[PDB]
Amino acid sequence: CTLKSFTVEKGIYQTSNFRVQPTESIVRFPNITNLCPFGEVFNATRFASV
Amino acid sequence: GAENSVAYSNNSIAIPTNFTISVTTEILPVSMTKTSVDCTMYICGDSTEC
Ligand SMILES: *[C@@H]1O[C@H](CO)[C@@H](O[C@@H]2O[C@H](CO)[C@@H](O)[C@H](O)[C@H]2NC(C)=O)[C@H](O)[C@H]1NC(C)=O
Ligand SMILES: *[C@@H]1O[C@H](CO)[C@@H](O)[C@H](O)[C@H]1NC(C)=O
Repeated sequence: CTLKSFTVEKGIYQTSNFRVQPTESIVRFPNITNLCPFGEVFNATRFASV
Repeated sequence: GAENSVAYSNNSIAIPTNFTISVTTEILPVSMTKTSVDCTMYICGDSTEC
């Protein structure tokens, strides 16, 4: 397929790279659980001027 | 270099009377390191999209 022919003659060819597939993907984060100051920013009316 | 003139004449010959057998090294490269790089992993890196 890579040599692009149906008859390969004698010799050592190179096909591709190989690698070990990823197994058991892991995700990590900090432990704190405190919703950030969302309401203090939007649910207010006295927004300053530009 | 050490500037000097030869005692040339039309009836004079200078003949050696001794010899020194010397040994001289000489160094030549013959080969480079057989390197090889891979398209699909260098350019992209374990990524189907790229
Ligand atoms: C030609 O040159 C050689 C160079 O070695 C001379 O040999 C030396 O001779 C002296 C005295 O004759 C010795 O003390 C050295 O030990 C010799 N060298 C070696 C390496 O053995 C030789 O004598 C010269 N030719 C003539 C006719 O004098
Ligand atoms: C802001 O107030 C509205 C009132 O309807 C509420 O629906 C919304 O969840 C509030 N959001 C925040 C971040 O306080």
